[PDB]
Amino acid sequence: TAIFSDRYKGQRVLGKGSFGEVILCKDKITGQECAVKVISKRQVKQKTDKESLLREVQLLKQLDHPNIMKLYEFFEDKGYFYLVGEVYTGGELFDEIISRKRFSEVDAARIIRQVLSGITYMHKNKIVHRDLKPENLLLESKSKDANIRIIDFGLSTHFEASKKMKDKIGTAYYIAPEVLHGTYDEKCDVWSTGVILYILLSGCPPFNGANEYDILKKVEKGKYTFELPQWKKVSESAKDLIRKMLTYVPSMRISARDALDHEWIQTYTKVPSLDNAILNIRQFQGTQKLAQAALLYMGSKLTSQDETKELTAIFHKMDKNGDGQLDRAELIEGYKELMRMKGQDAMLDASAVEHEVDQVLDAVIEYSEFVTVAMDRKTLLSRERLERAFRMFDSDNSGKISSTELATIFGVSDVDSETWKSVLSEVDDGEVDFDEFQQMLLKLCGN
Ligand SMILES: NCCNc1cc(-c2ccnc(Nc3cccc(Cl)c3)n2)ccn1
Ligand SMILES: [Ca+2]
Repeated sequence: TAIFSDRYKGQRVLGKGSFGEVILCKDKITGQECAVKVISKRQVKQKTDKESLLREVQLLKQLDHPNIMKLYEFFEDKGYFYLVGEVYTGGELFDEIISRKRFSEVDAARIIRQVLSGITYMHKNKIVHRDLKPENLLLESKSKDANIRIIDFGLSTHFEASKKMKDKIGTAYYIAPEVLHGTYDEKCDVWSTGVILYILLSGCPPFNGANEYDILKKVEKGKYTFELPQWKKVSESAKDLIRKMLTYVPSMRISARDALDHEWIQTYTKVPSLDNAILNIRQFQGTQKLAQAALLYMGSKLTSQDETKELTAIFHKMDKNGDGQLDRAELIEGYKELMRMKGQDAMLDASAVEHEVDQVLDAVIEYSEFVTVAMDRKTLLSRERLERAFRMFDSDNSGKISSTELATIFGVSDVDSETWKSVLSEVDDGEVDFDEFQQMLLKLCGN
């Protein structure tokens, strides 16, 4: 079997996916850039056997559609699966919609026509997504209007979904009811697209709640309404397509193919701006991103504390003199031992570790000072994301967030109401600043 590291080298971390981290890699010969999703075998269980996974991979490598991410290669070692595909720099669909000033049904129809084209094509080839959500809709290029590429098509069938809340943020809104009860088919992707279409034209999820379970209850009942002021300026054909896409019984629900032939798609692809919808998508995107940043900040604080004591124990055993000092070569041997114990970090090969240790050695010799800098390079990346997400959420630049906004944020993060309210009283008038918010998250993860 071919080795991944011998062909590719890690350049930069693009982001965190559903089943693992996504790394920007470069071919060592041709120089071609690629986005590699690294799935850890220990953190992700396989729903299918080895031969069923290789057959789907082989089929996915031969598929080609302008609204589907291209899977180029597939590698596997003792503890990881590497899914190598094309790179896209346009960002997530909803991040582009919150930046523009005007957004109409013509833009919404042009978006959904692309999503339905990719889905129709993948359904004809017997591939189901199941976890279709705005985060999986990436724009091919950095433009106001760009080509949409759907990511992670077919992975759900072969990999078990994470139970960790940091990986489940913004999934409950889009999941089809039949997926929750076990019996589902490709029609679950039409439902998910119907939910995204509902959010594009109103900025509010059709099935909403104060927490993950309340949302899943609404989805399971399957009842929703077009009873919000913003729906008065939307066409009846757009409402008709949503009704056909959000039909409870999958056999009665419209197909992805028939959804392209619908009057709304045919009329609006061949109109007033929805201002209320843009404001609500801005608020929605800002709320989802602060909740994720909060969960990733708490996770990074626990991860750094685990690695701080582990790396201190590794350096203490290597220190023979007991003076507390080590050589540059010894620090590398200890850092390589940390990845040898917890597994390869998504730090692909030994060359990335020597440079990562050199970057710390240049900044910071006592190994106590090296431990602080080495570990702060991981925490300050998540803390900068937290402050940036807080600043973005704080759209009126008041410097604070209300108690109602905290309840909404902690609701999306799935932190019980009595737990955060108690933690606020320990640190701190119905509102908190960034430092107070950060202090609440630290107290919510044993600090
Ligand atoms: N079908 C192969 C699945 N691999 C895959 C590829 C990508 C993937 C594909 C293209 N670009 C980027 N960059 C990126 C990553 C996170 C956030 C943002 Cl806004 C961009 N990731 C994301 C998730 N999974
Ligand atoms: Ca504010």
